[PDB]
Amino acid sequence: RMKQLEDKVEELLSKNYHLENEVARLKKLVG
Amino acid sequence: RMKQLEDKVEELLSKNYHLENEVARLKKLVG
Repeated sequence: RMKQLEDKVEELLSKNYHLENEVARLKKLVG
Repeated sequence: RMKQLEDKVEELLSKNYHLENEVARLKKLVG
């Protein structure tokens, strides 16, 4: 169902943005 | 539509794993 799939997309995007935030913070640590 | 949404989840999923790996590599290295 469409709804469940839409939601899964929204959720994955949201986890992805969280992980990209971490990478940038860790990047800042590196240099 | 259904099949494009499935594909997007698959794509986000793949991306998420790559970011996790990346986050794991940078942490090790950094802290």
